[PDB]
Amino acid sequence: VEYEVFLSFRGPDTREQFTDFLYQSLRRYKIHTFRDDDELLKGKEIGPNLLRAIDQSKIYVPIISSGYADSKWCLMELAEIVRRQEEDPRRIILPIFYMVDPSDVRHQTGCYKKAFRKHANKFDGQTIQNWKDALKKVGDLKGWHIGKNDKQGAIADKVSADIWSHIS
Amino acid sequence: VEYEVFLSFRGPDTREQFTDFLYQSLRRYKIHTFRDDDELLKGKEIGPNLLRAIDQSKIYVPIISSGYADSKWCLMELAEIVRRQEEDPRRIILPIFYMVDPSDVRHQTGCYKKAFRKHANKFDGQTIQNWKDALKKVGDLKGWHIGKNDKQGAIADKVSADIWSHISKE
Ligand SMILES: [Co+2]
Repeated sequence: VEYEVFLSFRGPDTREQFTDFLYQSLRRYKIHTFRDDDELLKGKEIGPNLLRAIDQSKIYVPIISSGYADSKWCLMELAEIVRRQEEDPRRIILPIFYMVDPSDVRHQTGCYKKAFRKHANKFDGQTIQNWKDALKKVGDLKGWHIGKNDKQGAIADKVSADIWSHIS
Repeated sequence: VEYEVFLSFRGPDTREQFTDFLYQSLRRYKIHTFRDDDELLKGKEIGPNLLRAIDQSKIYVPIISSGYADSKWCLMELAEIVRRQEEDPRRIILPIFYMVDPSDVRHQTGCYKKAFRKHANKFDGQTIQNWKDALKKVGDLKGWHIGKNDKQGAIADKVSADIWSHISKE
């Protein structure tokens, strides 16, 4: 019933690949997991699911792909994920760097440059900054890189086992 | 006065780069840290240091560079580190992927192919395989990647802080 793990991801990048594989593995462990899909969430899920999940989950998994900063929902959620961990350092953030160099996540360079250029047309400096600070923070945490040669199912198994053993 | 952190690394690859910076940061926290350099150990240091440190340290940091598997000492030590954490999983292993794809560490491909080709001239299959299994096990753990665009002092600082939090929570 109570949520344990919170997946933050860019739908179009990973919803069918790693994110889904990780979701499946977590269920095999009966870990109650929320999928923060930036495109497919429903209106009656905001309260009963989203806020509760983000409130209850003690483990957050940002699956950060090349299109992650293109989505304002992703950035908004990462910032909130970061804030909540800072309030309650017992909470853990476990980044997955999906087919991006962690350097680009850390400095918002490469594929992320144009996202932030775009957002700066609509949002103020403090909002943009908060979003960059969250990517830097999380980009600097230990995690798993996923590259073109990885067996994503094996990584998913490693990640879910690690999560399961901690949850005890 | 026990060792707390055990650094495993390929000397010629990282001695002057990230390994030193992490050592310096750890030292700023006054964290007692052993440098398992594959070239510069002394014999009086095998007992009262190396073995003491590998025994006492509850955090192992394998800094895995492209020349890591070229060194039999590195491979041997990784296998030991991996054996010790399985024996006592309060211990943790924190891999640094220094200018290598984690993919390659995980599957011992790319730069690591020829290394294992060469060791197979002198060691039997069981021995080679135990070494491959160590790299795979460690390559599959959460850790930090370092690339050419990274500011390694920044990363050293973040690893130090993480290590420090963990030591303190105990
Ligand atoms: Co001390």
